[PDB]
Amino acid sequence: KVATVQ
Amino acid sequence: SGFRKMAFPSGKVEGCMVQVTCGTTTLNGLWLDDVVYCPRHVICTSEDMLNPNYEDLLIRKSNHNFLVQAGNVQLRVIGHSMQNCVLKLKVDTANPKTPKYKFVRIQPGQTFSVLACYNGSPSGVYQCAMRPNFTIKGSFLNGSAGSVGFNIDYDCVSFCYMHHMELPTGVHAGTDLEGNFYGPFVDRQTAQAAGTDTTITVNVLAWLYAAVINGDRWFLNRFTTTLNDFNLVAMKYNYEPLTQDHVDILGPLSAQTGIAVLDMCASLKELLQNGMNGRTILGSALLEDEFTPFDVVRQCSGVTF
Amino acid sequence: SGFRKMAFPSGKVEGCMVQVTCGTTTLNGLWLDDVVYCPRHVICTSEDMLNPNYEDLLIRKSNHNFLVQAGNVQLRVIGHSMQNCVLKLKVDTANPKTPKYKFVRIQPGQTFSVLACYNGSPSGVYQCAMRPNFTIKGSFLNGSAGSVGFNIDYDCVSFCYMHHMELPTGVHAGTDLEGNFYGPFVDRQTAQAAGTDTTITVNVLAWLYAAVINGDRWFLNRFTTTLNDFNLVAMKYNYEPLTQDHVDILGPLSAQTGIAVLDMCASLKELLQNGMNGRTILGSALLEDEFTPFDVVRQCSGVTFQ
Repeated sequence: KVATVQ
Repeated sequence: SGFRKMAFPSGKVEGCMVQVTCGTTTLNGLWLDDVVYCPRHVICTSEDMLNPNYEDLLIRKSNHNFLVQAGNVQLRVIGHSMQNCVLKLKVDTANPKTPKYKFVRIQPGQTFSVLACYNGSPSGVYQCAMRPNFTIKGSFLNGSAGSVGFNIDYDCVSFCYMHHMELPTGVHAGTDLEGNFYGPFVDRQTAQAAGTDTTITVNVLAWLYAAVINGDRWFLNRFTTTLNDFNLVAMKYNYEPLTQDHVDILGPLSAQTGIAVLDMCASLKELLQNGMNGRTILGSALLEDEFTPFDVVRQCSGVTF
Repeated sequence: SGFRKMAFPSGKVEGCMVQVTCGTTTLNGLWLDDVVYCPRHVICTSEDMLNPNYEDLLIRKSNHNFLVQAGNVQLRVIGHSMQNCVLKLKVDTANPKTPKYKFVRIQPGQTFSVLACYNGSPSGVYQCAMRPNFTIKGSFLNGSAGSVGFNIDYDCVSFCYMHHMELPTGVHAGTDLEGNFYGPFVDRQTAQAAGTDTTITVNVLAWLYAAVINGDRWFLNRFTTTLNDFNLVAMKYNYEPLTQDHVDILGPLSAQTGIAVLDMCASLKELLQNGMNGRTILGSALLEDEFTPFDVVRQCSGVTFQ
């Protein structure tokens, strides 16, 4: 799973 | 009496929260004097996140491409630059509600208040801690980027964190207000991983002093210990190495309660081995470590702002 | 993602906090329009507190006896009167920072945010729940009386709690903003004590749903039960009884997670009878009961497939 810029 | 995870009053920060829009992407900005600080991935889209070239993406943007709204009042952007991972939008109006403010970069183990905002509207405030791996166990949904973390001293707000991302493990990463990430993370939607996380030993000790101060005392013993005989167990349970600096910072609490640091240390050692065996401390069966020594003094002495 | 005890932003309330001093006693007051609200025992001396006669004590006070301060600026008191255990001091200036507000009386289990204050200035803000025994497990020191609890819906503040006193066990008691205490307590120095406290069942259930949404699901069992059955069980464990309104309020979380309200009730059973076995849930070794369902829905924004 990848990071999520919020 | 009583001890709660207490956040700072957020009134001074609420008056700085604005909205920053760029095409289809909205997030939060911080309006101090005539500059609005915000994460730079507002210039990104939902397809420009794998490996975004921020330098190039910004080139294609002008002042008018940045929609900055304080409430329903649009702020005229007269300038824009990029400093590390943050964006500085120069506006034509200085924020009338600008408080006394500084920018600081906190160290792992220190705490701060998060004002969680969406669409530039504050929605909640809670206390967090810069974990040793440079992440934070926060509560953030999409649109929360640009939310800031902060401490207060007298009337000066110290901004220390701006929110950018959520890592794959559900934890969160961000920058100081200069745009330098805490920890080795980057604002791209890749597989990045946080290191191993230890417990903030000096903070747990302060937490015990707050327990004693409040009448929780089943855990104190008569045995005392050495610093190194203690760290041997600390490094055994993924606990930060306690330094003399830490013992010194705990001086004012030892003096107030009378318990030497090393005695409370020994009390922790047996709690670490034998455990709590049913009983709670300040309403918790776990050893809380998100309270600094100053966090305890502020709450227990009624420091105001 | 992530789940945290969260207070409402206190800015709207900070602009209403003031300081009220009567003789040697100082506490906090709430400045709404041209009225300051504060606990009435500000007019009491330590001797008076043994058996206070507030009507008599108040009639003996003049407007001049009440020093009301917004920071360092003094507010001229032009009238005073009493409404149950709260004093209402009319001043010559309306509060320009008055928000849209209402006074609500909240019910056990419901949560609110407390802005702890001293001398009219704020110290911190935290999240509380009215306990079933009509106490709150707050963080209050001498001078904190007059601090308020609140909720913010829209841009309207729902003032529900004003602080008064601390019970001998370290918990706290107070009134709604019309001066009526929560619980059996009175504002006099008497042997008073809170009843045996029950656990807010509907909140623990919401907390369990929250745990599911965030990944933690080990505790999920493969059983169901009836409402009357579970209620009898929660009674042996000093858990509050679950009403049908509780199951309706948990509906959204049930549909989101796909786990029925009565299936979770059965999971909650296994936990009460066999315990946790050294296992944590959302980073806690105890069933948290001060998260309402509405709180969970605000921090977990999941999709309901139909």
